[PDB]
Amino acid sequence: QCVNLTTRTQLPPAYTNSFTRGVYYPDKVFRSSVLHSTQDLFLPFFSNVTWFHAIKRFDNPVLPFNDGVYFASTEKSNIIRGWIFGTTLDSKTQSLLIVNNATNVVIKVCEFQFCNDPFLGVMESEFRVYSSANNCTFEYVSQPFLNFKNLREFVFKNIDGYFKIYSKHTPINLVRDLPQGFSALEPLVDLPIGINITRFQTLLALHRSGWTAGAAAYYVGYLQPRTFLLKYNENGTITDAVDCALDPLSE
Amino acid sequence: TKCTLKSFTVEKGIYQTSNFRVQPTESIVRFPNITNLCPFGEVFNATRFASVYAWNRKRISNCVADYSVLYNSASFSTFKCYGVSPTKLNDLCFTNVYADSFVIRGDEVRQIAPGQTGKIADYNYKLPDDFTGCVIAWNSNNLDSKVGGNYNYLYRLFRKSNLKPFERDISTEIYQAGSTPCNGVEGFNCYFPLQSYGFQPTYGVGYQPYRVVVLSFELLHAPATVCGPKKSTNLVKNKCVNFNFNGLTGTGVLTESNKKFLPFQQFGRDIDDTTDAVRDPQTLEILDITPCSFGGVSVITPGTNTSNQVAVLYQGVNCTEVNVFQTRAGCLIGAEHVNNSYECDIPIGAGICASYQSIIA
Amino acid sequence: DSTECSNLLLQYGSFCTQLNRALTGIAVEQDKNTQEVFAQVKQIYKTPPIKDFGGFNFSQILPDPSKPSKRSPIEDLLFNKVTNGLTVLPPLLTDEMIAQYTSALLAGTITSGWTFGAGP
Amino acid sequence: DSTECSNLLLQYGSFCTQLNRALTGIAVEQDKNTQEVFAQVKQIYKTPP
Amino acid sequence: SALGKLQDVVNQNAQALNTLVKQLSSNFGAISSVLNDILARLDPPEAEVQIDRLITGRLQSLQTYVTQQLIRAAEIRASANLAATKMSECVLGQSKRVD
Amino acid sequence: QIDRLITGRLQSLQTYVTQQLIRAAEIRASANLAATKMSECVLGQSKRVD
Ligand SMILES: *[C@@H]1O[C@H](CO)[C@@H](O[C@@H]2O[C@H](CO)[C@@H](O)[C@H](O)[C@H]2NC(C)=O)[C@H](O)[C@H]1NC(C)=O
Ligand SMILES: *[C@@H]1O[C@H](CO)[C@@H](O[C@@H]2O[C@H](CO)[C@@H](O)[C@H](O)[C@H]2NC(C)=O)[C@H](O)[C@H]1NC(C)=O
Ligand SMILES: *[C@@H]1O[C@H](CO)[C@@H](O)[C@H](O)[C@H]1NC(C)=O
Ligand SMILES: *[C@@H]1O[C@H](CO)[C@@H](O)[C@H](O)[C@H]1NC(C)=O
Ligand SMILES: *[C@@H]1O[C@H](CO)[C@@H](O)[C@H](O)[C@H]1NC(C)=O
Ligand SMILES: *[C@@H]1O[C@H](CO)[C@@H](O)[C@H](O)[C@H]1NC(C)=O
Ligand SMILES: *[C@@H]1O[C@H](CO)[C@@H](O)[C@H](O)[C@H]1NC(C)=O
Ligand SMILES: *[C@@H]1O[C@H](CO)[C@@H](O)[C@H](O)[C@H]1NC(C)=O
Ligand SMILES: *[C@@H]1O[C@H](CO)[C@@H](O)[C@H](O)[C@H]1NC(C)=O
Repeated sequence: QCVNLTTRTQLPPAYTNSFTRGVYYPDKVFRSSVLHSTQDLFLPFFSNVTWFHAIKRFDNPVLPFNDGVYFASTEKSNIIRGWIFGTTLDSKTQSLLIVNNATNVVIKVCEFQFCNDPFLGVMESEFRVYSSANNCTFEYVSQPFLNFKNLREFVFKNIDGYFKIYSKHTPINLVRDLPQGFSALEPLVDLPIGINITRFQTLLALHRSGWTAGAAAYYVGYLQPRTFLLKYNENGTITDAVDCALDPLSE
Repeated sequence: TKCTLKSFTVEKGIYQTSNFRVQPTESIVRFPNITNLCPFGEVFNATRFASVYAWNRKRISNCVADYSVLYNSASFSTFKCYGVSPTKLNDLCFTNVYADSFVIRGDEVRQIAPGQTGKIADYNYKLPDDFTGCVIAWNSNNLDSKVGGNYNYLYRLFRKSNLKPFERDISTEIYQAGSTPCNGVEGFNCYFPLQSYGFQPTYGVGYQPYRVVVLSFELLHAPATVCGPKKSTNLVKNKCVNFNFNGLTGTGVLTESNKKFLPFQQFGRDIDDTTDAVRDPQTLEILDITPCSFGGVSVITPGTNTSNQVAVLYQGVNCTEVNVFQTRAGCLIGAEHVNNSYECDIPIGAGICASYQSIIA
Repeated sequence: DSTECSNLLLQYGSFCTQLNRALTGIAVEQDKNTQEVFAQVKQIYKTPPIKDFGGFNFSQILPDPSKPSKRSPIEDLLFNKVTNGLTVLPPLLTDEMIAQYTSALLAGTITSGWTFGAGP
Repeated sequence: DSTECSNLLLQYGSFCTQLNRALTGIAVEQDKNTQEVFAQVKQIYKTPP
Repeated sequence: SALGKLQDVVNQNAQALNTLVKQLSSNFGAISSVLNDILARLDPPEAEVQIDRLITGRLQSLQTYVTQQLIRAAEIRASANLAATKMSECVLGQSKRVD
Repeated sequence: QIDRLITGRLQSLQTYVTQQLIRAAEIRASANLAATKMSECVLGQSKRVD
């Protein structure tokens, strides 16, 4: 079942500063009180990240995946529930679905027929995100990942047929923009998908009383191949990082 | 020392002659806990099987496939593997497993093979010549035969052309054997291609129903996730063993560690990116990897003109891991430690010197 | 620990022997350097118990009896301010003996002038 | 300027960093040598007219 | 920066040792930097070639380390000879040599 | 082909750097001698013969 949303208000996308966000652990290796230089797909410091709103604004477009995706979420009341991954987003090719419903998180790699406007609805009794599921190659059910009160950082990577999902939960009290600080993203789950992904789309949840969009805001950043100098403390968490290509001082 | 110096007379001094290697004693191969086994219960122990024309294909992914349970069973009459050996199935890993299940006659089991010819191969189920997998068949007269006759199993008897490998034909169109059009009615030269089997429990062994499961193993560029169950050797600590933890291998002494890892971290590295800490996959505990006590072997001797007594210094080796005395330089064997202080004759190190008076340090 | 690698490595001859011999030469050279610099006296001199030197104070350079290492305050400060087949051989002379050699040199140059360097 | 050559060269490790470090050490050593030999006075003396 | 001269020697020796360890993680054109992976993933005719590539790369690294250590040893020996000269002439006697 | 050229050029560059280090050591010794002559012959009168 699909429903066209025709009550949106047209608005240009916003842009903002990445500051020192988007850092994640490159590997599953503990390091103590040491500085490690690594070459990987990292998000550039102080970069231009695209800002999307949900307020009548309901921003669910399809964006190019490129080499990786940094997803930042200033979230309250859990509007954002999942993501859409693929190349053509139809039954011709194979697509990846990430959903967090009221009980658990479901990850599926199948040939899905996506709606033009996919969404959920809130008791949660409205699921309108797909119309078909034909050929499945991978299914995985896991534990649930989840003023704006919550900040959710995610990193999605497609390297050698591995899908890396990195995530971090942060307690913030900032009203509008991204807070300035350091928070290294822990690796959450590696998925054996082995599929091509070039486009993605956020999945939101409707509020029904037509429909109402809950207050949420999210940010999209793009990963570029670069070198970071990571600092590991005595307890083994990354507390600070240096972008080697940002300015001559950090170089 | 004479061998190393290429001389039969050795001048007084200390000569580094060899190296002392602690030899590894055991092999410790710890991989993760054996969980999430593959659904072989729903294929082999199914209450009903499909017909050979409409053979069931089940995709097996994201689990651990234990092939020794199937191989060591005595319930299977045929376990013929083509393109791979059964012994290494429990070790190798594959991206996906295709389990094709059907029922055929006793005499038709031979036709489920690459390069064969028959009704089943040409018209019902065709295997490729370059097939990697195993064909498992067993007698099912107890379940699939009834006294009245079990006509729930169908097979294709006629088709215009032979089937392609891994093709399913479920068409029920009237076969045209003659020039005349069938017109949808079964008359002369026009026969229905699907014919029922008539399994009965009083049949011969060549006509009794046999359940056949064919496993197809393919490797694709996607990450292979159907792996065999890697066995785990019990953990041994405080000894120089060869460790293999989740594919990270090496040689070392595994001792208890006070390092508190974060839950996502598995291995530990120092400044020089060498693994000195590790997390055991079976039990989530942290182990320090101390390198085995390799050291230099030096021979301390006076002149051969004076005496043939020698002492051995193991550099940087504790005396419990090899007239035995412990020095900061290493373990000295063959020299009697004295409390008196003299001038240095043969330098040992860390303030220790050796002399001949027996050999004293 | 790879036996095949060692078998292939034996084809290259005595490269390993040359590297080990060069490192051994460097290691004995360091001890020889320390011996040449610090061990220039064969008598261990000590200062008198009463530090009456005509008004000259040497407390900052003489060994401190309170410290277990028997180092001078300046030497203690200097020591505080300095912060796969690999082995580190210990030096032949320990830090205590090097401090003792410096103490002997200081005692000789304070109590005997330059006479101790040229004779009794 | 070949990027493929640099990608293959990165497989060999930090040889280039070592060689650059050694050359940098020699280059600063030459300036240190000149500084040690000629700059032994901090006052620029001048002869009388 | 009073004690920079000793700290430079300590840093150079430690950095050279660190570089020598980090050269082990380089494959030197082979498929992997681990001998076990090559021995387990390839047959002996090609594993011999890959192991040979690792052997020549590591041997070149070790020769480079030993050569630079020898040069530094020569420099330290010269400095120690100078220090022994200062010990003999400045401490054990009064020197008329200017500066 | 690039592997052969890289190993040859790397060996050449390592040889050049080693020769430069040895020559730099020789020049450093000569410069230390020159500084000693500057201190003892120019800034004072030396009793050392020759
Ligand atoms: C919501 O709008 C989309 C956008 O037009 C509709 O998608 C079209 O569906 C028709 C159906 O035959 C196709 O011919 C068009 O090519 C589609 N266009 C795109 C851009 O996808 C969608 O069908 C609408 N939803 C419903 C339920 O009608
Ligand atoms: C020699 O100098 C030392 C150190 O400068 C003098 O020791 C000081 O004595 C005063 C007087 O009690 C104390 O307040 C200082 O704390 C002492 N300094 C130290 C480092 O202990 C010493 O008195 C001087 N004279 C003699 C004869 O030793
Ligand atoms: C971000 O990009 C937009 C257009 O893509 C541009 O108008 C804006 O100035 C950019 N911001 C920065 C800080 O460069
Ligand atoms: C969430 O989705 C899973 C997968 O289909 C399902 O088992 C579960 O019942 C769903 N929960 C809700 C509340 O819809
Ligand atoms: C994919 O699905 C279509 C229709 O559902 C089917 O005809 C086709 O055979 C399937 N292909 C694979 C590889 O599963
Ligand atoms: C992935 O998809 C993009 C867009 O459809 C295509 O251009 C590219 O060739 C694909 N890559 C692979 C390896 O299939
Ligand atoms: C490590 O954590 C402990 C408590 O878990 C804390 O007291 C300590 O300050 C931390 N150390 C660092 C370097 O952050
Ligand atoms: C299937 O049935 C047999 C016979 O009872 C039993 O031994 C076996 O454990 C069952 N399961 C499998 C996976 O073979
Ligand atoms: C692994 O299984 C053993 C018992 O076989 C159990 O004691 C242990 O807690 C398990 N470990 C994990 C991480 O599941």
